[PDB]
Amino acid sequence: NCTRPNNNTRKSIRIGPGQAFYATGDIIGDIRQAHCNVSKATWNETLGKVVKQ
Amino acid sequence: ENLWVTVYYGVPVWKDAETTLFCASDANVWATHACVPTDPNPQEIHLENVTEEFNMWKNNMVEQMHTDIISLWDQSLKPCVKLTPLCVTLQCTNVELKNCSFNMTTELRDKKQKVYSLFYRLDVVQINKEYRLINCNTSAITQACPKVSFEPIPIHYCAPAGFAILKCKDKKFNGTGPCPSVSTVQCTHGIKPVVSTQLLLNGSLAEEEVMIRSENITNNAKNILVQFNTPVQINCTRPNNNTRKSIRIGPGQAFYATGDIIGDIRQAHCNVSKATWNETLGKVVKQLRKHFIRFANSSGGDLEVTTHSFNCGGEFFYCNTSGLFNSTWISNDSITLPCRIKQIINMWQRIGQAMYAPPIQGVIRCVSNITGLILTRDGGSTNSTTETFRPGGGDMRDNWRSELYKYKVVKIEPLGVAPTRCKRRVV
Amino acid sequence: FLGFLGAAGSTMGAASMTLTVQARNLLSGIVQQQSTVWGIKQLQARVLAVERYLRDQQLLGIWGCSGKLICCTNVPWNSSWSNRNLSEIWDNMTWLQWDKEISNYTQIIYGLLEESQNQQEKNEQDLLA
Amino acid sequence: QVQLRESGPSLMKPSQTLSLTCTVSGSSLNDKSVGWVRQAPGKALQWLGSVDTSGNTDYNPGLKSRLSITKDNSKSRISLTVTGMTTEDSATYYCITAHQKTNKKECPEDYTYNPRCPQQYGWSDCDCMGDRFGGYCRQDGCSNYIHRSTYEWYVSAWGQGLLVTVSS
Amino acid sequence: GQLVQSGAELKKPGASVKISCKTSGYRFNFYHINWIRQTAGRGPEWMGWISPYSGDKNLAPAFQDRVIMTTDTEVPVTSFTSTGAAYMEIRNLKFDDTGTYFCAKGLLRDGSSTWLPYLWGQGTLLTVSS
Amino acid sequence: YELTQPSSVSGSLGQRVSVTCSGSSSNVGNGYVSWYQLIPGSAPRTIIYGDTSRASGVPERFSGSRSGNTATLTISSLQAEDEADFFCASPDDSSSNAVFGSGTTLTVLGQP
Ligand SMILES: *[C@@H]1O[C@H](CO)[C@@H](O[C@@H]2O[C@H](CO)[C@@H](O[C@@H]3O[C@H](CO[C@H]4O[C@H](CO[C@H]5O[C@H](CO)[C@@H](O)[C@H](O)[C@@H]5O)[C@@H](O)[C@H](O[C@H]5O[C@H](CO)[C@@H](O)[C@H](O)[C@@H]5O)[C@@H]4O)[C@@H](O)[C@H](O[C@H]4O[C@H](CO)[C@@H](O)[C@H](O)[C@@H]4O)[C@@H]3O)[C@H](O)[C@H]2NC(C)=O)[C@H](O)[C@H]1NC(C)=O
Ligand SMILES: *[C@@H]1O[C@H](CO)[C@@H](O[C@@H]2O[C@H](CO)[C@@H](O[C@@H]3O[C@H](CO[C@H]4O[C@H](CO)[C@@H](O)[C@H](O)[C@@H]4O)[C@@H](O)[C@H](O[C@H]4O[C@H](CO)[C@@H](O)[C@H](O)[C@@H]4O)[C@@H]3O)[C@H](O)[C@H]2NC(C)=O)[C@H](O)[C@H]1NC(C)=O
Ligand SMILES: *[C@@H]1O[C@H](CO)[C@@H](O[C@@H]2O[C@H](CO)[C@@H](O[C@@H]3O[C@H](CO[C@H]4O[C@H](CO)[C@@H](O)[C@H](O)[C@@H]4O)[C@@H](O)[C@H](O[C@H]4O[C@H](CO)[C@@H](O)[C@H](O)[C@@H]4O)[C@@H]3O)[C@H](O)[C@H]2NC(C)=O)[C@H](O)[C@H]1NC(C)=O
Ligand SMILES: *[C@@H]1O[C@H](CO)[C@@H](O[C@@H]2O[C@H](CO)[C@@H](O[C@@H]3O[C@H](CO[C@H]4O[C@H](CO)[C@@H](O)[C@H](O)[C@@H]4O)[C@@H](O)[C@H](O[C@H]4O[C@H](CO)[C@@H](O)[C@H](O)[C@@H]4O)[C@@H]3O)[C@H](O)[C@H]2NC(C)=O)[C@H](O)[C@H]1NC(C)=O
Ligand SMILES: *[C@@H]1O[C@H](CO)[C@@H](O[C@@H]2O[C@H](CO)[C@@H](O[C@@H]3O[C@H](CO[C@H]4O[C@H](CO)[C@@H](O)[C@H](O)[C@@H]4O)[C@@H](O)[C@H](O[C@H]4O[C@H](CO)[C@@H](O)[C@H](O)[C@@H]4O)[C@@H]3O)[C@H](O)[C@H]2NC(C)=O)[C@H](O)[C@H]1NC(C)=O
Ligand SMILES: *[C@@H]1O[C@H](CO)[C@@H](O[C@@H]2O[C@H](CO)[C@@H](O[C@@H]3O[C@H](CO[C@H]4O[C@H](CO)[C@@H](O)[C@H](O)[C@@H]4O)[C@@H](O)[C@H](O)[C@@H]3O)[C@H](O)[C@H]2NC(C)=O)[C@H](O)[C@H]1NC(C)=O
Ligand SMILES: *[C@@H]1O[C@H](CO)[C@@H](O[C@@H]2O[C@H](CO)[C@@H](O[C@@H]3O[C@H](CO[C@H]4O[C@H](CO)[C@@H](O)[C@H](O)[C@@H]4O)[C@@H](O)[C@H](O)[C@@H]3O)[C@H](O)[C@H]2NC(C)=O)[C@H](O)[C@H]1NC(C)=O
Ligand SMILES: *[C@@H]1O[C@H](CO)[C@@H](O[C@@H]2O[C@H](CO)[C@@H](O[C@@H]3O[C@H](CO[C@H]4O[C@H](CO)[C@@H](O)[C@H](O)[C@@H]4O)[C@@H](O)[C@H](O)[C@@H]3O)[C@H](O)[C@H]2NC(C)=O)[C@H](O)[C@H]1NC(C)=O
Ligand SMILES: *[C@@H]1O[C@H](CO)[C@@H](O[C@@H]2O[C@H](CO)[C@@H](O[C@@H]3O[C@H](CO)[C@@H](O)[C@H](O)[C@@H]3O)[C@H](O)[C@H]2NC(C)=O)[C@H](O)[C@H]1NC(C)=O
Ligand SMILES: *[C@@H]1O[C@H](CO)[C@@H](O[C@@H]2O[C@H](CO)[C@@H](O[C@@H]3O[C@H](CO)[C@@H](O)[C@H](O)[C@@H]3O)[C@H](O)[C@H]2NC(C)=O)[C@H](O)[C@H]1NC(C)=O
Ligand SMILES: *[C@@H]1O[C@H](CO)[C@@H](O[C@@H]2O[C@H](CO)[C@@H](O[C@@H]3O[C@H](CO)[C@@H](O)[C@H](O)[C@@H]3O)[C@H](O)[C@H]2NC(C)=O)[C@H](O)[C@H]1NC(C)=O
Ligand SMILES: *[C@@H]1O[C@H](CO)[C@@H](O[C@@H]2O[C@H](CO)[C@@H](O)[C@H](O)[C@H]2NC(C)=O)[C@H](O)[C@H]1NC(C)=O
Ligand SMILES: *[C@@H]1O[C@H](CO)[C@@H](O)[C@H](O)[C@H]1NC(C)=O
Repeated sequence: NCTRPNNNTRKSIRIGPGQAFYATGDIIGDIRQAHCNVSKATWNETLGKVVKQ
Repeated sequence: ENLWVTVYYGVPVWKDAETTLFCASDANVWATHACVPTDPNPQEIHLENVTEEFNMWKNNMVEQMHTDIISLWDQSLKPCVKLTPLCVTLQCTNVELKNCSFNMTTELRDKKQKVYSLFYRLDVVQINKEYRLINCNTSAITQACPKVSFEPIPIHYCAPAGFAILKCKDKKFNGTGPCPSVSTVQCTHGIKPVVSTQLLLNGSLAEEEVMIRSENITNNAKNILVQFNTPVQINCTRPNNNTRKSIRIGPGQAFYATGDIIGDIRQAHCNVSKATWNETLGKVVKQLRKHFIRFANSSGGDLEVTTHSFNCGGEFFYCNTSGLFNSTWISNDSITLPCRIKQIINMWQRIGQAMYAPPIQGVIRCVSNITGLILTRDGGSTNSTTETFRPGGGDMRDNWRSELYKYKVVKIEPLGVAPTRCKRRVV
Repeated sequence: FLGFLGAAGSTMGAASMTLTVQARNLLSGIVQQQSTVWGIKQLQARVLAVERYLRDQQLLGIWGCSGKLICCTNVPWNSSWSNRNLSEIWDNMTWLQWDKEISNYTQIIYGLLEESQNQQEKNEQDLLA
Repeated sequence: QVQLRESGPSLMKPSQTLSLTCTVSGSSLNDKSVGWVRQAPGKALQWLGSVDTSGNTDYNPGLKSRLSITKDNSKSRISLTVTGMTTEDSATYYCITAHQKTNKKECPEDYTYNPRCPQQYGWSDCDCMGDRFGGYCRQDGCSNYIHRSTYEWYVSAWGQGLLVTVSS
Repeated sequence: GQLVQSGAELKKPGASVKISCKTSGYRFNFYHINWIRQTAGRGPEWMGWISPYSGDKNLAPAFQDRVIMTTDTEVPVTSFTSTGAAYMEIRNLKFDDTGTYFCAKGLLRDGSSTWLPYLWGQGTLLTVSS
Repeated sequence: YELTQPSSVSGSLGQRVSVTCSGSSSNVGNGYVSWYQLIPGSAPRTIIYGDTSRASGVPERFSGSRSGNTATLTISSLQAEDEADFFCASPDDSSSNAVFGSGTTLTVLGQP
């Protein structure tokens, strides 16, 4: 499971006729970096079968 | 009395099919480049005893033509000069039309120039005097090349080998239904891709009576197509004697500004003979009453769809049709209609980009056959009391249906199996 | 002579005597000067025509009829396909309503044809001493 | 032709938990949901809860905490759990199947959502624009959304019901 | 297909009467429309036929000068069926003309018996009396 | 929440009666009220749904209507078999959350 917890916001700023840049607005919420969890039990079983092969 | 199957190749069997059609021309970037020149003599082969169902509203030739015109429009606009830098802040004064001075990049990157151009009111909007082109905050803009012409020339839609086009030759033929008299052709007649709204221009005329064609008459949401038996004549002129000023805005790039007006301060217009239009309107209300009466204008906000929009000589006209649609019927003196002009148009700015129609030097005047109309009912009131009709030109596909109504695409299935008393020679 | 598809409304026999016009005018060849959207179209259509033609010729050959037009088979006409006698079929219906009436059972007839021809060819292989 | 069969206990002691089952046989659904309604003697019907085909469950907000609904597709049953049974809960409990459908706001046929028209010209009841106007706004093509209720619900089948008495 | 003839008419001798024959369920333009009569005294008698497609008519010599056969143009229904109408007007009625009149659709589009009456209508009873 | 109904109503054979069902915008006002008949003894029978749509087998003399936040069940040509407790109901903000009325009892007088 992979999550980016930061609640970012998109700011559309017009930089010419038609062109529009999507800037990152101020953060809403926590100051946490994205991460991924993997069940240690299942990963230990899988790693065991890996080292067997 | 003993029957065996026997194979027949080349049986007159066809099935309804949608395929990728191709163009044909002979006499203008859109169709003169076209494809393969048409055959010197086309073969229209009448099919005796044959009755085939047509449906102009479920026709794929319409959608094909629509996407083809769109793609051709983009292919012809791509190489031309895009006026992205012309979005400089404009300082404008009165001469409707406004004299606008603005800075512009020269050829050398460091140098700038102050030039002036004439702009119609529709092209510019004010912000806080200072002005900008209306498109600059919605989309980019590109200028149509001056050489390419917007004059519609006939384009023949053709079916590939192994396929065929069926053409209904029934004079009184409704839009959809069984056609008792059918002939087959490889290519349609010369169809001019006239871009128009409300009234139809340069189409083909129905023989005998004028034709009213809808997808559902009683449904207000479905438009109403009208095809004349007699063409009315409409003369459209832009009397202003404009001048073209080529100002260089970079290496190779050149913007075509509108110089000072020469001549009268008159707005473009179109006359239509009142006698002929009264006859045509009478025959129209007679064919309207065959299924059922006043006519009123449509008022819906977008100028390019509320007005008879079209292109003439390279300028895009938008016409007040109020003189034609102020009537009530219970069974030369030519009317004149005012037309405004736009050089910035967005029929697909969101799909792609906008187009700046270059100014046309001198006075403009084109004569057009008005062959058809596009109408719409109001919202259903107290039933059968009174019926009101306002003109619309909501979509361009209805024009293709207006000229593709008689054609239909089929694929040949030349494989027939039938029983005869025949067996092959025994081994 | 009536032209391409001229006998579409005719009786099946009247059209059957002149199937060759429709069969011949099935393949064109419309040169070029495309040297573009139009070019993509013309190239794509080019393929489909001879593609359908070659599919039909493939079917003709895998039925023992690569010589085209008119050929007979060893497959008996199962009455379940259509119950009409010969006069009715050949002098009362056109090919269009015929193919409408038999479209339910066309592929079964095609399979019977291919299998009868394959058995004939196996017999030919057996046919030497 | 839907058949519903209730099963479960007939007698609870005070504060015991009541577990009931409803077995649906001969399903003939169309979306819909299966649930439970109750009626205490001399009192009005009180909707309790339901579960729909997508797995979403819902409960009478005033009683959710004492209620629990599960399903089992293999046995083609659903269950009901009612904690803290008092004399108030002695009642007839009906298993039901109900037609549930949320209708989003939709334009009438041959019309398409076009907010530009009211945004820039200010018209009322013109959220939908006639498709015949190819993305252009015409006042002659205006129309509101399909007039209909936002929410559709009614009981389409009733089970015979099961009586539950709470007594020492 | 169904052939529906007009109902019945009573006419005085010396008068004229016009019987109609409206068709449906088949291509009216393709099959000939025959007119045949039945009286108690002379039995069945073939009167004539007409082609809805070409307008060609063939009248028996006994009715060539007092019977007028006409057809309308077929009204398409789908592609393989249509509705149509044929008329037969018989004049100078006599007592021996009292009987039942039939219109009938032909047998085959081609062959040795194209006009042969195959599909018959319900008949129209004509009474000549004072 | 409970929709407001009168405790009881009654009427004699060969007459018309009506039952009111008062709620709010979030239930009755949504415009999809349903009506249900509970005859003491038999199992409940669905009678009206979607304000006006009659269930299968429900005769015409059972009519459902609605004005705003008040739904109405009209019963004409009263018969002895109509005596029963009648409940209205409606979704409440949710198409799965349902609310019932307090119920109204119909008695029929003047029987043989
Ligand atoms: C489209 O559909 C239509 C309708 O289905 C279809 O027309 C049918 O076509 C089939 C065959 O193609 C026809 O069947 C054949 O009919 C032939 C014509 O019949 C002759 O007899 C008529 C009666 O003649 C008497 O009366 C006249 C006076 O009126 C008198 O002078 C005569 O001496 C005689 O006493 C006659 O009127 C008729 O004339 C018409 O046609 C001729 C051309 O032939 C034309 O010149 C006339 O002006 C008039 O229009 C005609 O002369 C008949 O000959 C034929 O029988 C022979 O051929 C078959 C093989 O086909 C042999 O098996 C047979 O043994 C004979 O040798 C056959 O019966 C049918 O009658 C048509 N009409 C229907 C069905 O209603 C079209 O063909 C279709 N077209 C397409 C392209 O699909
Ligand atoms: C990847 O790994 C990260 C951590 O490394 C996980 O992040 C956690 O996610 C869980 C959700 O499953 C969060 O759990 C929340 O805990 C709240 C507090 O509970 C603490 O306190 C009690 C009592 O002191 C302890 O018993 C308990 O163990 C905890 O220590 C709860 O209040 C939350 O409940 C919510 O739901 C209920 C019911 O709906 C509401 O009534 C509550 O008010 C509340 O809203 C919730 O259970 C936990 O906080 C997260 N940790 C961090 C550090 O963020 C990821 O879940 C995991 N998986 C991914 C990312 O996919
Ligand atoms: C061509 O255009 C006309 C325009 O008038 C259309 O005719 C109308 O079509 C609509 C539906 O498309 C009809 O409205 C519906 O009527 C249903 C009952 O139909 C029968 O009863 C009427 C009246 O007696 C008969 O005329 C008709 O022939 C039928 O026998 C109602 O049940 C409908 O209500 C249900 O659907 C709507 C949504 O559509 C919901 O809002 C309702 O709550 C309910 O669920 C609906 O009212 C209308 O009656 C037609 N007009 C007339 C004058 O009859 C044609 O349909 C159109 N052609 C095609 C092919 O679309
Ligand atoms: C669409 O409708 C507009 C008007 O709504 C038309 O515009 C008119 O066009 C005509 C041309 O056909 C113009 O006519 C010109 O009139 C001049 C003056 O004549 C007036 O005075 C005499 C005497 O007082 C009156 O009898 C007469 O009726 C007029 O009232 C003429 O002098 C012009 O003649 C020219 O040609 C001759 C011979 O070549 C020369 O010798 C002359 O010197 C002169 O150059 C001419 O006939 C009229 O002025 C226009 N009106 C306006 C308001 O501009 C459009 O023609 C019409 N059709 C379109 C646009 O296609
Ligand atoms: C409906 O259909 C009609 C019929 O086709 C169209 O009418 C055509 O309108 C176009 C304008 O868009 C006309 O084209 C222009 O004609 C002008 C007048 O031509 C006169 O002068 C030439 C000189 O060679 C004579 O040969 C001719 O006989 C006339 O006496 C020209 O000045 C224009 O030339 C400019 O454009 C062309 C093409 O881009 C360039 O090659 C030139 O160098 C020059 O810059 C142009 O030719 C056309 O003549 C009209 N046709 C007819 C038959 O009248 C309608 O426009 C159409 N409706 C719509 C809405 O498009
Ligand atoms: C990554 O995210 C996944 C979700 O997208 C995680 O999978 C989920 O893991 C939780 C446990 O952490 C599971 O919850 C379990 O559910 C079972 C069964 O619930 C059903 O039965 C009970 C009665 O026992 C009933 O009350 C419920 O309503 C259900 O009908 C419980 O028995 C367990 O105790 C536990 O609560 C989720 O079910 C599971 N998701 C799915 C779809 O199965 C996954 O663990 C995450 N991985 C990592 C590494 O973070
Ligand atoms: C739109 O513009 C069209 C022109 O492009 C207009 O059509 C023209 O209309 C005028 C009338 O306003 C016609 O002029 C007529 O000509 C006839 C015939 O002239 C010939 O015969 C005379 C002898 O009688 C001879 O002297 C001449 O040299 C000619 O040989 C006259 O009899 C009439 O009185 C009248 O003058 C034009 O002929 C006509 N153009 C064409 C090509 O026919 C059209 O009316 C305009 N429509 C609108 C709504 O403005
Ligand atoms: C950025 O690009 C946008 C494209 O989507 C531009 O939006 C459109 O801009 C035009 C003119 O530039 C507007 O047309 C005007 O609309 C008003 C509306 O009138 C009503 O409102 C006023 C004040 O709100 C009120 O006082 C009146 O009584 C009316 O009730 C008309 O009055 C004008 O005559 C004119 O037609 C479009 O409305 C506008 N559309 C939208 C969706 O915004 C936008 O202008 C561009 N930005 C800038 C700064 O020009
Ligand atoms: C990134 O930097 C920019 C500017 O350096 C930050 O924008 C500034 O945000 C503050 C609020 O934290 C603004 O202050 C408020 O502005 C309003 C404007 O009307 C004023 O009325 C209030 O009284 C208050 O002063 C400030 O205006 C705004 N801009 C500038 C130039 O300072 C932005 O918040 C920074 N992002 C993060 C994530 O820190
Ligand atoms: C649109 O505006 C521009 C400028 O705002 C106008 O251009 C100006 O036109 C006048 C003539 O009306 C010029 O005056 C003359 O200029 C020559 C240049 O050598 C001078 O020698 C004469 O003595 C006389 O002053 C003027 O120079 C010119 N430019 C400017 C900056 O004023 C243009 O005419 C306007 N267009 C319309 C249709 O009014
Ligand atoms: C079709 O006809 C309608 C009328 O049914 C036209 O709308 C009307 O156009 C006239 C222009 O002559 C407007 O009169 C003017 O209105 C302005 C409004 O600011 C006023 O200041 C003027 O003094 C003058 O009275 C009239 O108000 C207007 N009415 C409505 C309801 O729109 C319409 O323009 C015509 N459209 C087409 C495409 O033919
Ligand atoms: C176009 O004309 C055809 C007839 O050629 C119309 O078809 C009829 O439509 C009505 C429906 O109002 C049916 O009851 C008839 O049975 C149809 N006739 C046939 C022969 O199919 C068709 O409705 C017309 N289309 C429009 C939009 O008016
Ligand atoms: C003919 O068709 C019927 C029905 O499709 C089938 O049962 C039978 O096997 C076929 N062959 C025969 C009768 O030889």
